[PDB]
Amino acid sequence: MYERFTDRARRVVVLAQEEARMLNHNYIGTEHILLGLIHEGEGVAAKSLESLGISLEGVRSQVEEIIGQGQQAPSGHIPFTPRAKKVLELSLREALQLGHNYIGTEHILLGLIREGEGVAAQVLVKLGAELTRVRQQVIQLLSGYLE
Amino acid sequence: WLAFVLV
Repeated sequence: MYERFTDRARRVVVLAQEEARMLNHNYIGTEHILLGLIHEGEGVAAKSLESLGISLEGVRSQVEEIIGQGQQAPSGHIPFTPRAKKVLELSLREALQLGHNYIGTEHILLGLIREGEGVAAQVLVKLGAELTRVRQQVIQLLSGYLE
Repeated sequence: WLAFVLV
C-alpha cells in the first residue's frame, strides 16, 4: 500500500525509521511516526501539530521520559511495532473517507489518533492535545484549503 | 508493507 502514499507521506515513514535509529531504538513505534510527521516540516500533519503547540522538542522530551534510549544505534531495517502497523493500516481508511485516493501526511496523523492508545497518543495528551482536538484541527485546516 | 520501510 505504500504505492498510494504521497511523496511526503513516504518521507515521513522513512524519517520515522531514522528517528528510531538515532534514539538507539530497535522498533519503529507510533512515537517515531509522530516525530517524523513533525520533523519533515511541510505537510498538513506538521502544520496541524505546530498549530496545536506540539513541538519536536516537546515530543522528544516525553519520549525520553516514557521510553528512553538504548545503548547502540542499530544497522539495517527496524521493524514497526504492532501499534505502528495499526496506525498505517488506519491511515488508508482516513484518506478514503475524506475523499482521497492517496495517503498524505494528514492521514497518517489521523490514523495515529484513531489508534489512540500507543506512545504517540500518550505523548499528545501529556502535551495538552486531546485526540478529538487534534482531529478537529486537521479538519479545520483542510477546510481552509477548500477556499 | 507492512513490516519495514518500505515492505
